[PDB]
Amino acid sequence: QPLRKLCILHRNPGRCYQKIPAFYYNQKKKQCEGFTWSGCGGNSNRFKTIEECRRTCIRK
Repeated sequence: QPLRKLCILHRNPGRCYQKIPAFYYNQKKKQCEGFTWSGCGGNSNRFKTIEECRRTCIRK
């Protein structure tokens, strides 16, 4: 399901020690900016590669 609301919640790292740096869709720009994930908190919008982010958040 391309362009899902899960990509609209911005980065969701949570309060849990800092551990999985990745990317999130920057709805200021138009692409996946980088962010730092934590460990056990927040929704999702966790995208490893920028393409992979735009495939689901910006459409394939």
